[PDB]
Amino acid sequence: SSSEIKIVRDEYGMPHIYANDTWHLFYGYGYVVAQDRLFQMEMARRSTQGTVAEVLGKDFVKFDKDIRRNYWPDAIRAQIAALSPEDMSILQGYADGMNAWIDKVNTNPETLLPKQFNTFGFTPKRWEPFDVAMIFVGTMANRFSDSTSEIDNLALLTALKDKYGVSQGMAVFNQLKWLVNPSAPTTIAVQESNYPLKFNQQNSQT
Amino acid sequence: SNMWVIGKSKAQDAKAIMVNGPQFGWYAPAYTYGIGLHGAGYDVTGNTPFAYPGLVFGHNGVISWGSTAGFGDDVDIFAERLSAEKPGYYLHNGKWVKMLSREETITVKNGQAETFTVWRTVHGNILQTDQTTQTAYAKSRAWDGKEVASLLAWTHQMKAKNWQQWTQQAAKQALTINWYYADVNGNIGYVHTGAYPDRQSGHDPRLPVPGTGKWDWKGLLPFEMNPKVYNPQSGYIANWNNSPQKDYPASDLFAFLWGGADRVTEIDRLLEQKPRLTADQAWDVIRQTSRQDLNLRLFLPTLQAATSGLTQSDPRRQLVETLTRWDGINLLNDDGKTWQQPGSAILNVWLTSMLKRTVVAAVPMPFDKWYSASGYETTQDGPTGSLNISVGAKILYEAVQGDKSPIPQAVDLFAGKPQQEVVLAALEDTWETLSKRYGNNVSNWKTPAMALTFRANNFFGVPQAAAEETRHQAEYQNRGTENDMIVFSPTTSDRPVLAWDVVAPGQSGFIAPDGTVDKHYEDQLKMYENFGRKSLWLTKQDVEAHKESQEVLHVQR
Ligand SMILES: O=C(O)Cc1cccs1
Ligand SMILES: [Ca+2]
Repeated sequence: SSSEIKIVRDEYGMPHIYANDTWHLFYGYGYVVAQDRLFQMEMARRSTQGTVAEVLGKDFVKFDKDIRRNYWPDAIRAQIAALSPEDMSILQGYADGMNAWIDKVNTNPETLLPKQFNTFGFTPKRWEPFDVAMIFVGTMANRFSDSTSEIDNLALLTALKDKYGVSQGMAVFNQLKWLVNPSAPTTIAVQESNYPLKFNQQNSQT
Repeated sequence: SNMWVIGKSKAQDAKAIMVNGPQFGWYAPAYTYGIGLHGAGYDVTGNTPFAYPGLVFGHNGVISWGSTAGFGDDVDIFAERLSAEKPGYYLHNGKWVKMLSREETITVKNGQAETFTVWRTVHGNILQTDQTTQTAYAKSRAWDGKEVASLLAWTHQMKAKNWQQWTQQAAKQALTINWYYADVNGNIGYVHTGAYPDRQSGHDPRLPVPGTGKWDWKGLLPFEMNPKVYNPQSGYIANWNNSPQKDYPASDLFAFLWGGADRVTEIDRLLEQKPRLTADQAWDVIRQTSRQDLNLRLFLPTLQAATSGLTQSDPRRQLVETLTRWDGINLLNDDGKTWQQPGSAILNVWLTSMLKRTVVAAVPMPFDKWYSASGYETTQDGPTGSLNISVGAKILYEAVQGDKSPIPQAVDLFAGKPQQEVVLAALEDTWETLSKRYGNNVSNWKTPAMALTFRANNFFGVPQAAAEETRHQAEYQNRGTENDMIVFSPTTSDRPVLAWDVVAPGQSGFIAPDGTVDKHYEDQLKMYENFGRKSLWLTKQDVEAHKESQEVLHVQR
């Protein structure tokens, strides 16, 4: 059967999903996530989109602002609109699976709604592909691949130039925040290869 | 995060072993989610942060994979030229171009709504503007426009069956992330993935560039330039967010450096210590590195040299002899709260004093507070992340290496004094502080251990659980938030692959409305604390053999 999704859980509760096409496979994944981690996923959805203050109030208004200033939603939707049908099926199957369990929860809340929803006073909403994409963007790209302190670097460099004068301020900047250090221990050994690019080290853009 | 991968020439009783300990902080419910997917070309088993569609940690029976954050520099800041008389425009290649803009309203529970605008130029969103200089800063990411494709690359790679298919998906992941490979035949590999900019000559990537047009990136460097190795001559791959390769530049963060002092050398010494390792020996590297002080190795020679001409009754010397008898492994006493040896507390006090005398003194306020931390700073809940060597400690290490360091000492950090005098003065400060609180008998000093907390708030500060769901563990361990090990071609089993993991507190976070907690809500918590692990099943027979329950759905799209 092409319609059937079989979900088997092991002795630690870990789910295994048996399905015949893409959409059904991700639909079962989404569904067990909603069963196991609904409040956590919902709070992560509000955290990655800056919609925390709506359910938790005034202490989260700066947080929500800072999250929305850090991305451009129409760019992510444009990327989802260009996927092929097989790629789109991963994202929509996952959200449809989550939604099937959310509909059952919102229909029988006396036994199915996670306690913390009652504690925090709100209820789960249905997901779309954009929401799934934004969980990865928000917790992976924005947590681990968005780091810069260039503006603060410049303020430091300026302060060192005042203190030690122009050429000397630069050389102390290179002593505290070197560009590369040839003695750093490396995952690839020098016998295998070295990086080929050499960069400017004098703030030559000024 | 750390990862060691052991190939054919170094593995004992197997052809390949991969161990991974991604460090993301410690949370309840669990930061990662375990999931097996069988169908539509997929046959995988593993666990993954926030239940992404692609499994960051796991295997498919033929190959296995894992990640650590790469920390390359893939972000630069463009200083855009504004104009007082015609806002919303910026100068780019000789014309005044209009910015993109969008309005946002923040609804607030029991408050008034707030609306504000977000601004964007060709280089990226505007972080901040300087009205006085009519300058706006735009943060420009190399991966911008590739967020979705990177999620898909991490999904599609789970179907790869060899190196060539796997590196075709690695070429599409655009974030700065180290990726790692192992396979059933004993091959191992590594790729520092991501999109990096092809910058114009003279662009120093640590500071802002003018956004008027001449400094614009040329494009993205090819995948051929990404550091990568396959089947290295050593027989292993180890990383703890250290440099991928000689001469590769790190993130521009002022607190981030790749220098001669680096905590990956602690993993290297253990893998070089033994000609071959078994799976149980590969797993036992977690326990050693979790408890290892990271500054002892670095500064013990400088301490020994300084106090070598001192008499035995000089307390500065006694403090160094205590350190010399120690292997740097911290162990809790039977009270569950103090460490058996005072070495980390001594190194903490000494290093704070040394930085305050050397690096901190050379840098203008208020930038001096960037270099004063010793690396041991925590609160009662314990560290929120991994321990590392502090930036000030890495800079101090180059200065105590003398002309042995490749970094030119533009300022002398010891300000004209012999190194030994500054080392002994800090050791005088350490004895004064410590002996006052504990007394003069070093042997009964019971110093406070760090503890570990599984927080109910997620990494952003936002609640994902009620405050009472916080879990506490007496021993702080400098280890992955989850650990997982995959062993290929075990001589000790008829299965081609064996894999294990641990996902604490457990698979489920569910609590019914009457307060009844799921059965799998905290059944991995004691396993985490004792360095235990659980089997990860792949094949249908194993899955059926361990089934607890079954649910079948019939659905039409
Ligand atoms: O190493 C890190 O900081 C966190 C990450 C582990 C794996 C991908 S990002
Ligand atoms: Ca940069």
